[PDB]
Amino acid sequence: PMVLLHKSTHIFPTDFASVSRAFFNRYPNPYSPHVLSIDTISRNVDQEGNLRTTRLLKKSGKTETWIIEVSVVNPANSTMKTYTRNLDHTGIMKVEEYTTYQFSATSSTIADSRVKFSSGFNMGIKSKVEDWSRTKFDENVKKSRMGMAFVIQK
Amino acid sequence: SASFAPECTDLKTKYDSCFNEWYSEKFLNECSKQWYAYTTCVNAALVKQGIKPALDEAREEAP
Repeated sequence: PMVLLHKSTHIFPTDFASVSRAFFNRYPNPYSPHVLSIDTISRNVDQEGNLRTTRLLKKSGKTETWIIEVSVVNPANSTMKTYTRNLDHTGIMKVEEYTTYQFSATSSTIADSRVKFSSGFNMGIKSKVEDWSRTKFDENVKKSRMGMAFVIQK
Repeated sequence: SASFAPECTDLKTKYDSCFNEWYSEKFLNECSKQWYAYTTCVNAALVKQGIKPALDEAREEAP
């Protein structure tokens, strides 16, 4: 269904270790009052030496929504990739966020984020408008044909 | 940081602190005991919340 993608870049003036640990310890903070809980579903060191983690968040808004967060930390390359998406209300809207953190020229951690918003109601509106147009078409065709018969009658 | 099940929150903190040490110092699986405690609590809570409503609804009979 309807898909939209936006991209942004932010540079943290800190080491990759500090930024990564902070990502894993983000809540609670005064700038994110909507997060209600975080839970670590899985965490291991993969065959390539990269830390794979899957965490589970819950959030409020204007009413509560579950969110999955997948993350890979390559310590050899000092890189990190994060992805997040809601698990419920997926038929209404799906918000996916993909961010890459990399580390020395500026001695900073660059985070390139890209969010994909995909709403599925674009077809749910079309289906109801389709039934509506079918009904209106039947009614109008019947009325027009009956008027034509009436005027043949004269 | 809370947990979706409050009874697990303290075990979650006990895993999170150990994993923070492990990550900050060693990695940049020694916390397996607190990990077992936390994952057991979380598995029990997931079982409860996600499964039991169906069973308690299906338990509706002359006992």
